[PDB]
Amino acid sequence: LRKVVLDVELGREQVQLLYKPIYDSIADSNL
Amino acid sequence: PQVMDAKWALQGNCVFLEHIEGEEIKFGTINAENGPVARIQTYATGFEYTKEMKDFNQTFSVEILNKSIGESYNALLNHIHLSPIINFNYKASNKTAFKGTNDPIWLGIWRTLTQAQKDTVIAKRQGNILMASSADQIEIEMALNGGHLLNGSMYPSIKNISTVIYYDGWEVTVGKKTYSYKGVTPGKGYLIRPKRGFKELIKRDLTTEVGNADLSKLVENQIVGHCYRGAFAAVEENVQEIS
Amino acid sequence: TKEMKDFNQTFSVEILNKSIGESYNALLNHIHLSPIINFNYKASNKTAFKGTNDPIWLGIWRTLTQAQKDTVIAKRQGNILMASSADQIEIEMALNGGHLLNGSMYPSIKNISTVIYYDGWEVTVGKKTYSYKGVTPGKGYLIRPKRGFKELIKRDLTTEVGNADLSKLVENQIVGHCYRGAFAAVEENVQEIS
Amino acid sequence: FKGQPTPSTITQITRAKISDGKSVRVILSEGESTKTQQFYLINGFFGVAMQDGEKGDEVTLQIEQAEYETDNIVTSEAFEAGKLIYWDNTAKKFTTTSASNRLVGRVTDGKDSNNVIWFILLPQQ
Amino acid sequence: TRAKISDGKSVRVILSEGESTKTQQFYLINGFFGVAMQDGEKGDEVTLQIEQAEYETDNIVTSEAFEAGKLIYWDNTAKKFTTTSASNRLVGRVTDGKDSNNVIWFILLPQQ
Repeated sequence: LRKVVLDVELGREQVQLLYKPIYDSIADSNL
Repeated sequence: PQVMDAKWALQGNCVFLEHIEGEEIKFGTINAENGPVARIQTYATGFEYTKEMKDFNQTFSVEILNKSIGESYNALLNHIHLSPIINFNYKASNKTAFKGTNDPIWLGIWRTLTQAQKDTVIAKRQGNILMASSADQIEIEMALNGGHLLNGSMYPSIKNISTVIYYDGWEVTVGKKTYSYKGVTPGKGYLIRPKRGFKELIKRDLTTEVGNADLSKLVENQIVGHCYRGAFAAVEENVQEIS
Repeated sequence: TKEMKDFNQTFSVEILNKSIGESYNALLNHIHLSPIINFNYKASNKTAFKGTNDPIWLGIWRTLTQAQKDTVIAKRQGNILMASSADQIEIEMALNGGHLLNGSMYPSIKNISTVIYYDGWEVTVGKKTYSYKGVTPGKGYLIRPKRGFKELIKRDLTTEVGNADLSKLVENQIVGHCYRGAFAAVEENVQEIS
Repeated sequence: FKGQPTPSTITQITRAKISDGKSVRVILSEGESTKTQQFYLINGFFGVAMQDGEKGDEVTLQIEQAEYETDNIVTSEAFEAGKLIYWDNTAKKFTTTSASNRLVGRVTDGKDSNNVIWFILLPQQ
Repeated sequence: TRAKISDGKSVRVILSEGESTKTQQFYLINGFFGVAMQDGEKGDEVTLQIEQAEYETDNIVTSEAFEAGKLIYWDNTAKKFTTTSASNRLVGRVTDGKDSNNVIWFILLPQQ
């Protein structure tokens, strides 16, 4: 018979960059 | 199918370690998780009636039989899709007590509803749908809106509850055997996170087919209903309350 | 390895790249925030919970105001708050003007521009569990954002793959690295409880 | 995944090879110190300390089993090509005498006029 | 013609009548101690790892501390690692000591 999969919601949660409002970014490859 | 199949997926695991000057980096790991399985059952009822009963009886007709079939079908759907929520043995993690201070107004259920929202969020779920009984519809509906000013305290309306559904029991007396679907007990309610862990599985929603007839008796075709459905409930979504 | 590649056809390098990105973002949060979490705050930077007597849980409001008084009297300014996700609902209730209660209306907490809800992050690799301890529930941190916190980005992230001298059974291993550094401080943080 | 909608089950796939193992992190004890590109024996591991460390610091030792140019030998001894090399941890110098010293390598190029030696490093047994 | 035929990172063996190996576990088979890359049954061919690499394992005797640097000996009778230094075979040296979960990182050795 036909095979059907229960399309359930799994997978690890996405992670967000929460630090940005605090730190003052300094970007330079010369450091 | 008669029984569904679990979803599968792979996941990599790694952690970024400090890498001091020229050392060896430690590799990660892969792992797999699988979903659950759900299945769908069959339901059916019907009627038998002689041709003489249909032809001679003025009020009897197939229309009322179809009405009864439809009513019982809707009640069956409510039972299938809400009795897993009610009959579940809720652990102490889900359950939340009444927690009403000394002699409040019965809109002090606002205290219980707010904490049910709080416990849903603290457990990383969230309540959006509330289920209760009609025995406290007026108290609950007054509680969702801000209660009147009490001793100089204007409580706020409860937000993030899209809809509230009241599911009382359904009863029917077929012949001499009565069939009853248990509704929500008065006082107890269920705050639900909807349509993420709850799946409605349908193959044939409903099919009223005329059945075989005994022509030798002049008995009309057996009108019989039939639905091939199923449900997949959960515990991660739901939070019980009291009153 | 080739064996891993050949067991399940669902496997691909894409999930490995996704894991790399996820762990990298978690590491960024860890490096930048865990200095605030793990610092040994002294009595100057610690303010205790002050639930007077059987108060509604939005008595955290008076704790946050006391935290602001500690920063301002110390010539800091806690424009940012950091707390756990567990106490999130009571924080917005406390941040906004709490509802009227016993004929006493408490004004909204204004100067807190935003609040960061940072829970931890745990991953199971092999037989080792690595956990970046997020904000402990109850305890919260108030921060002056930009003055004393400098992020140093030399190389955000670069992933590379090679099989120059690897085993026959090992497919090309994937490696990612990033040059980064963060400067924290005690000039900016006040540690709240509840 | 906390608060997931569904009770999924996670199955681990085992993996033994944590790393290539060509180098090992090690922690300095009280009576130990290192400077870059110098051979040391720290916590039973012998290799080239690629970084400086003084007290309770972390350093990494190259144990690649490659060929290494060392010097820092006991100058009195002769080191012909092929002779085994032993690390005298008390004197912190290489030597061929095998009294109580750790076996660490075999000379590839003999002791020149400036006491320089090339030798293969051995697998840390 | 070349004497070298393979890098020697892995070696094949044939399981005996008293030996059976599952994926990614340590097994001493025909004098070769390594990590089996296949789940093997009696009289079947599997491939071990002799890569001289750092390896993770918790299949240890949990009685004595495996402090870093101590030699690791493989006990074929109990099928466990240990620091006994008895007639058991020598297989590696600890890089990272035992944790609360009893997990060991150690470097394999060249099967001498």
